[PDB]
Amino acid sequence: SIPWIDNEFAYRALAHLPKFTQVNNSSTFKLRFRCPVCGDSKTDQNKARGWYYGDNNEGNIHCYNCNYHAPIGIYLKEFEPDLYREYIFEIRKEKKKIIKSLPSCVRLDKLAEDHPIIKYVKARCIPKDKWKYLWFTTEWPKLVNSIAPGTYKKEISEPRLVIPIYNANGKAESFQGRALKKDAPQKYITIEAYPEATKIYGVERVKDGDVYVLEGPIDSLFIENGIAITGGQLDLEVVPFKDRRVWVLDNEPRHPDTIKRMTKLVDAGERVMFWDKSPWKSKDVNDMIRKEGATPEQIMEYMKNNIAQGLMAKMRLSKYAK
Amino acid sequence: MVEIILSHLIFDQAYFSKVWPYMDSEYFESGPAKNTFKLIKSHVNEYHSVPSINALNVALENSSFTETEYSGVKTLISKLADSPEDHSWLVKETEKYVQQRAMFNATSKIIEIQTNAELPPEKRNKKMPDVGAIPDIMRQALSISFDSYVGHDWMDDYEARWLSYMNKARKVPFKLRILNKITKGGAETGTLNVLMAGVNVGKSLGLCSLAADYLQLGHNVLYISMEMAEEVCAKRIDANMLDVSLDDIDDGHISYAEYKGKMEKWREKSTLGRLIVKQYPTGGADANTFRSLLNELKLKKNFVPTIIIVDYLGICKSCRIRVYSENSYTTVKAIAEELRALAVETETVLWTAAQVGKQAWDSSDVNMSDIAESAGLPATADFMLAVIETEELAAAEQQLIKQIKSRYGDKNKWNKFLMGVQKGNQKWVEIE
Amino acid sequence: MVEIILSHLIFDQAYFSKVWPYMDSEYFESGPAKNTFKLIKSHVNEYHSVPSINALNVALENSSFTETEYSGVKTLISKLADSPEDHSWLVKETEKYVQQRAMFNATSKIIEIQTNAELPPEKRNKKMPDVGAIPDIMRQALSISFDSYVGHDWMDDYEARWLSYMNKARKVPFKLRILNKITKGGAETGTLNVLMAGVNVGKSLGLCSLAADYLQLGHNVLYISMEMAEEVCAKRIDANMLDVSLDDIDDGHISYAEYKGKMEKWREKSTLGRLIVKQYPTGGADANTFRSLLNELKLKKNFVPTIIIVDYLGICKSCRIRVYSENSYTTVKAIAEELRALAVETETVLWTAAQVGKQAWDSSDVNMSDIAESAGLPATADFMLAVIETEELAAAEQQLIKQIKSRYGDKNKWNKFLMGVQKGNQKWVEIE
Amino acid sequence: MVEIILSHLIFDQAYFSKVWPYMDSEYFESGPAKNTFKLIKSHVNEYHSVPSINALNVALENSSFTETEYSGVKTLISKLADSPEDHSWLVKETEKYVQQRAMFNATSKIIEIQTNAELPPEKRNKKMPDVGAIPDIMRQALSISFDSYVGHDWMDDYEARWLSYMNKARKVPFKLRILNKITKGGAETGTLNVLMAGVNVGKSLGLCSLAADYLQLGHNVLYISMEMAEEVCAKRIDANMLDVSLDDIDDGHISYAEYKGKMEKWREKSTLGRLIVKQYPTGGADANTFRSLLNELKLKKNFVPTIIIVDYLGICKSCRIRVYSENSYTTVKAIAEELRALAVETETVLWTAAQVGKQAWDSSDVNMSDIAESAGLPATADFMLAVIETEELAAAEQQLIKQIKSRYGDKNKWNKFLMGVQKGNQKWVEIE
Amino acid sequence: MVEIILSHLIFDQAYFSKVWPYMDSEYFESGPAKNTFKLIKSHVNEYHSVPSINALNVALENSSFTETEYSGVKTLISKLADSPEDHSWLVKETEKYVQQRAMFNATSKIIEIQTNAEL
Amino acid sequence: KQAWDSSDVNMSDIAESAGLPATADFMLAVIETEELAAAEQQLIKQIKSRYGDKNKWNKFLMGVQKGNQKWVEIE
Amino acid sequence: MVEIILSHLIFDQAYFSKVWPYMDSEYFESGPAKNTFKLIKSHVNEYHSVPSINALNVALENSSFTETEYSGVKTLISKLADSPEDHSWLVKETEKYVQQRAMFNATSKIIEIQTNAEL
DNA sequence: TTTTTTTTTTTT
DNA sequence: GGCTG
Ligand SMILES: Nc1ncnc2c1ncn2[C@@H]1O[C@H](COP(=O)(O)OP(=O)(O)OP(O)(O)=S)[C@@H](O)[C@H]1O
Ligand SMILES: Nc1ncnc2c1ncn2[C@@H]1O[C@H](COP(=O)(O)OP(=O)(O)OP(O)(O)=S)[C@@H](O)[C@H]1O
Ligand SMILES: [Mg+2]
Ligand SMILES: [Mg+2]
Ligand SMILES: [Zn+2]
Repeated sequence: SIPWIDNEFAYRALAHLPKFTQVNNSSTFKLRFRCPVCGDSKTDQNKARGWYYGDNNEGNIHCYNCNYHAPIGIYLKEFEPDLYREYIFEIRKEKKKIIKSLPSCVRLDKLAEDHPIIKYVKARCIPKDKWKYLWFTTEWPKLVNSIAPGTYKKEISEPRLVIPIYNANGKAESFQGRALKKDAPQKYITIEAYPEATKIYGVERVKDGDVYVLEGPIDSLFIENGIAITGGQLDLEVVPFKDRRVWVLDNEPRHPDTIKRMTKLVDAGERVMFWDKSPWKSKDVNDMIRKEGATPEQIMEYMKNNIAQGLMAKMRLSKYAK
Repeated sequence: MVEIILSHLIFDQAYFSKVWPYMDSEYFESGPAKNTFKLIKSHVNEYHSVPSINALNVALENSSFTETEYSGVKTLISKLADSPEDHSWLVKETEKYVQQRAMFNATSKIIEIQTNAELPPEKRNKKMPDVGAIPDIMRQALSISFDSYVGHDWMDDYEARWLSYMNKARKVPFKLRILNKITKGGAETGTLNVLMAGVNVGKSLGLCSLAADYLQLGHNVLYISMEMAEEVCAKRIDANMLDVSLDDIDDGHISYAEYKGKMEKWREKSTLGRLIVKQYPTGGADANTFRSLLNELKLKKNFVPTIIIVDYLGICKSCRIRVYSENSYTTVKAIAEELRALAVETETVLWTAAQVGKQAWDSSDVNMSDIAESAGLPATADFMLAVIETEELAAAEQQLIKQIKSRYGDKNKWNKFLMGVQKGNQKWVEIE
Repeated sequence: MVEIILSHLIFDQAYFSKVWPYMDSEYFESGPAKNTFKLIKSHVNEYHSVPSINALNVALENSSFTETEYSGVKTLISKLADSPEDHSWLVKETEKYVQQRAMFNATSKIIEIQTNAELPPEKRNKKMPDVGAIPDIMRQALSISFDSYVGHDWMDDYEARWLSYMNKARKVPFKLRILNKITKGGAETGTLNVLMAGVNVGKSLGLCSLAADYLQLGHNVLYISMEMAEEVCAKRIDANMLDVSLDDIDDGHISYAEYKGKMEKWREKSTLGRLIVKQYPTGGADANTFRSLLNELKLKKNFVPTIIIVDYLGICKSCRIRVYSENSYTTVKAIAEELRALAVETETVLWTAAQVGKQAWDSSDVNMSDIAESAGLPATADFMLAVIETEELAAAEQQLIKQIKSRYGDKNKWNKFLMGVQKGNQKWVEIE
Repeated sequence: MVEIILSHLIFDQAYFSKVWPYMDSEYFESGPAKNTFKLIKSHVNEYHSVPSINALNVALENSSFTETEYSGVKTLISKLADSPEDHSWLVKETEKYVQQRAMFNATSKIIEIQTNAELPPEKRNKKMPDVGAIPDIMRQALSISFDSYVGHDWMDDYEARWLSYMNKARKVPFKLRILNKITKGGAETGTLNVLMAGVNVGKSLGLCSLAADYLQLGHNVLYISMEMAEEVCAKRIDANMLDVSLDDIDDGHISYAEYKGKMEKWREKSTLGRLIVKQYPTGGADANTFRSLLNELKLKKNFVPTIIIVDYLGICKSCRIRVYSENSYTTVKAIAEELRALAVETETVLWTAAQVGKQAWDSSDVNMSDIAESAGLPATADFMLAVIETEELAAAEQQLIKQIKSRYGDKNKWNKFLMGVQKGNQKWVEIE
Repeated sequence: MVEIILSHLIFDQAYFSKVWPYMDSEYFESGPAKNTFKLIKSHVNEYHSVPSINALNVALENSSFTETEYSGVKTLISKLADSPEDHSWLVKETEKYVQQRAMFNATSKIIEIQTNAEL
Repeated sequence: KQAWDSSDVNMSDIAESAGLPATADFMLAVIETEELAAAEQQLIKQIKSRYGDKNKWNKFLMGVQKGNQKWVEIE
Repeated sequence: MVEIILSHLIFDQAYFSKVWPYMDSEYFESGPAKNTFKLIKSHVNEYHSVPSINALNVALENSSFTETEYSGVKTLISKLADSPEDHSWLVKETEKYVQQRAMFNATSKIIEIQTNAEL
């Protein structure tokens, strides 16, 4: 198919749609908009469940409200035949910033031992030394607007735990804020100094031997050579130590997305971790530590004797499925 | 002028009586117009009357439409009004609009077809017509008109019937008088003639005999052989015309001197045409390839045929359907339609030879329920004959013709007659 | 829809007299519509007549309603429509509305019954029906139909049935006295009637004679031909109607002047019908293609026939069998059933012809046992007339008509009769 | 691929001699490609030869272009090399490119015609054709195949045809005088020959007899077994060649001395060929496997077989159709077509067996209709003989061979002849 | 060593004669290598000859896969180049590679069958 | 069904497929009539004999004993 | 269901008679389950009778492992109870468990063989 | 929509 | 703030 011309035609046709958004990352062409087929959610007028994907082999539209999915050509012919004919004829026609200041931030290692967040991190059972990499803020929106103005409409006083993300050079080019309260718009609000900032945590702290890729940076704290891809799309290329890295996901065997990711990793022949014999059964490492009492050295012992790759990984995954 | 068309469908009766049977949902844009026409058509199908504005507003409320579609339909219904105009400009304007919409739809369909064809196999859409089907679609769109003839109306179409009585179509005579008797003077120009027969019973023998007979009458004959080499067909023709058996030619009984003398004696005769034999691989030729062959024959040899002969219909390519897409019946019917269209376009008598089913083999009588590949061939054909040399006709050096479908005359007059097939000379002689 | 229902209750008579007995207060709403209908019902009860707008407003003024109810009723009364919608659509739509509202009310009632059932027995309403009454309640919701006509009810439709026997509502005369005598007034609508032809008996002569006779009596005739073209069948029709011999047309004895004069003389007569001749290939017309042809003729030609004449039953194709045979019993039985179903569903007299058994061919007498179609045609045919042509009858220009199956009347009343067949004009004349 | 087309136009005479006849400026582009082709066409018109790079550059200097077009043409001309690609792929690819560009141009032309038609008559251009020219425009763009050969002429090529009559290199003798007599010189290369009979009648016996007869004539024979093992069939070939028995081999009546003496005596003969026996599991081979087997045989040993014997076509597996995708009439015919294509590609005589349905397993005669698998096999076949054995025949050890489909010669000259089949020796013996 | 195998399938008639009968599409990769081999196999089935670089580029342009796949195939084709080699080392190495890929596919299918039957 | 209670059974009497005789090395037909049953014998006919010539010794009478489920020869 | 299997090996008798011959130390685990089964098998080999819980504690005391796993083993033998389950279900579930573990071990073994062949 | 095996049934 | 096939 012809992705670029389809993307252009979809852009022309859907420029006028409600909630139209040009959600285009560095490698994908997605358009977010309110689904004209169903008007998206009747209750929520700000929902834009109409999505066009040009990254797909053929730019395809799908609504998450009316569950209407089709190619761009089908929608164009069934809704705008006028430009559809011109498009179908065209078918054969073609034929960096570094964060330097920490306003309203007090590092946990230098924070007072009586601070409530210190007590919470004790409930989180984080190693004391790791506190020299985490700050606490009472003015997270204020701090972000001080560093990146216009981010927050109001600089409300919100206490969060700020983990700066240091590049291999050790330069904080981003930061993730964890809301202390159980209720929040997002558990981990991550803001980067520049769009090309590193999405991998602990890169500056990588040592010799195998490197363990985890989910949460706090989880990586308990682990030597623990790096954390800070959200985003899992891309092998952006990940260093492509020779020696070790994949460690959450212990959620019945969860479908986790096993999908693990299948993706193993099909790339990677070296992954398996929990099919873990004495603890919590979802993640920190949960095993705080609940099952799991201690980090036992965890490392288990993991160094549970890494599998290739056919070994595949067969050990089959059993771990369910 | 969709709004005017809908308004005068709702508010006018003579306009509705004149234009409704020809309107279709595909003639309207996918916005409010198509949905409003859907409501009107559903109401007419359910109650056999033209709906009012209240009926449609009731039908709109009792419909599964989105908010945008509902708003568009309601706005379009509100905008409808009975503008007084003349019932001679409305009909012609509606006809023009319908023709334009049909042409637009045909253009979109062919543009899509071309896009589908260039796709690699195992990804391209199936059941979608190939590139060779493009002109036929464009022939259908131009035929849209608000005038329709369904059957012959007595007392309403009687001038044409009198013309048919008094006038007779031109006929290309045969050389066998029996065929002229059963066809009232021969075969017409734009026709598809088929000589069905069993396997190895004389399909090519009869076609080569016809080719020789037409060549002796001064016609330009094109023999498209899809199964045999050019030299083999030309040797059959030589045996027919030089009165030498195929055994004599193969064994070398005749010398080059006698062969050259006979060929030059035939050349010196003024009442001789030109026969050109073209061989194509099995499944490698279609109607478009035949048209290219005709174009190159006219341009490079100054040759315009009249008696185009295809050795076997079942081997040729569909030209409208992709290979191995539909069943044998549909593909063979499409081939027959394409060949008849080619014959009509080129004004050439087209002769072919299909194969009967296994049941008809060694059967003393055959009928229309014996065609192997497709029973739709008689419908497309204009004259169809059969060969019944089963068990004892071969010993008597004879044959039999059933006359399965004869559009030139009446099949039940000389339905079965005996033909003296001579296989050494590859010819038909008459028993008279 | 409620606005339309109330408006046409106020401003109509037939609609009121048709839908008032099936109209209840609970069918409308719990707001302005219910109050307006209560006013209408109160007025019709106190004064047995449909109220007017002024009377309705006076009643609303002298009524116990709050401010919001007063405003709603006033607005609804001011929003009445006197538009004259078609009666059939109005009745059907109000029936659907009533049925939907009744179903909704019954479902709500059974849900409330179930909810009350799951309550402390000491604490429940006594008036609420028990759970066992649920299946009956829904039945009362399903027993709502403005008009109940399921079949023919003996002792409840005897007055309408008598009007059928006196008015001969089903009979279609023949224009031949003998055929009317043995059919008690002609053939009936929704019937299949066939002619059995023995030796020297064409099947299309009798069919063309019947078609001409029906045409002279004012009936719309649809002649579907299989083995012949439209022009040939219409030429047989012309021979019978214009009194010109069939061979005279081909020879040219009759000139254009006489032909046109006779045709215009026939056109002047107001007792003449329309004849539509449609041709189909042999075996290419099942009794589902005929339905499409009828739909096209009704939509485009406005031609709704009362007589349908198929040239030959054997040549037709069984839609149910799909596979086709030249002379197979299973196909003939299916073809007859399909054609009779078409006749019943179209309320038309359907005519066809078949060949008698070989033994029937040799014997002047033809027995139902002596029929090519055994237990297949004398089972699906209301009338089966047999035609016998021997040497002595042919020398006297006659054919012996024998009655082999007569659903209409007694078969043995007048079984044998001599018919004056003219093979040149394709006509049947009576014999004194 | 315009660069490739231009490079092989300039730098290849064979390519120029087959594509230049069909090439236009509209086919290439609107930019540098069209200008380069225009320069080439101008140079070839002014001087009847293919230009060189230096001459093309000099002409470009002489010709006048704007700056952009001049730069584009210079850049394109710089990019021309010999690059000796395959001729067949090159001509096929340029034909595809020409066809797709012609289709694009035709679609644009008809779109322009439609756009001009909608314009008012005053504004519209008179040069553009009417809409009625849309179909043929799309048809002339579907008849642009690359084919300059028109075919035989029968009067301008009778000398070449007579010379072709003397080319008997296709014939392969049979070593049996009766088979040569009925085939007019034996079987021909690239033909599908079939030997059909019932179960346990001697089909593989006849195949092994033919293999031995061809081996004794010096041919290379490739026997492909589908049921039996390699050593079992080689035992039958040994029984035919050494001429002792089948049971005596297994009963020890032949000592190793006599066995060796005979094999070495046959080795000393210079008239002996090479025989390779290959076995395949049932339903696991076709021409695709056979072509790879042929390539491996040619690479490993100096063995190019002239005769290819397939144990049974039915046991074989079709290339495109899966194991049970479609019914027997299709996949069997597909396998037959693939085998004939393989034979005509390798120019080898292909022999195979066929099964007969149960209706003729105990009959004194077998017809062509008695083919157990698809009836398309007796359509792709060329010399389908038949083996019939009865009790009287088995008493005399004389199988009857009936000529079922004879494409080489007259099927009815010697229709039935007796053979002298010796079952112990697996040999066919002629009867005099 | 997929690049070497493809390069000597293109630029070596002796190598193609022995390895081709056995080469299959499931022995290379799920990305550029499989697509390039599919192009080569289609060309061989259509013309019974080994395609050249120009033929591969032409077939690549007349292909329907996405931008990533197109770029990968283009890079792989541009990297194909004949090298001074010896028939034996190549045939043995190709046999080892084909056997290893066959074993890998077999064990993957075995794992798939085991994890499918346990449903 | 047509071969049941018949004095002779042919190869064409195979029930479920005509391909079974084609894909079978050896087949033997067991035939029993009332006379044969009274003689405690069965006629075995060689229908498809791939190990030898079927014309020779085509039909011989085995001495089936139904009580002992045993075949015995008559030689 | 290793806990159920061990508990019904120690306590149940007919289940022990039917299932013991088809028991191997490779079917259970590489942790506390394997150690417990090894202790039970050693005891049944020494004394041709099923051991008791006190006997298991004595065997743990005299025959010791590294404390890291030894704690896990001693906390593994604290849950084995009588739990009179039905015989047919217990046998069927034990058979399914041992079959699954045998398939897993065979797949791991063939993967290791393939890995060794590559070396 | 045809094609081929096998069976079962029925009609002539 | 993402999430489809
Ligand atoms: N060389 C020949 N010499 C004499 N008679 C021949 C020769 N070739 C064919 N015939 C006869 O001609 C008859 C008809 O052959 P064809 O013309 O090929 O009929 P056909 O229907 O075309 O056969 P097909 O195409 O294989 S179904 C055969 O049955 C033979 O008897
Ligand atoms: N070992 C043998 N000794 C003697 N005669 C044999 C032997 N094997 C077969 N025959 C004879 O060969 C005749 C037919 O041979 P076949 O080749 O088996 O026939 P065919 O079954 O058509 O070929 P197939 O099925 O591909 S093996 C049988 O009727 C036997 O008389
Ligand atoms: Mg032929
Ligand atoms: Mg056999
Ligand atoms: Zn939606």
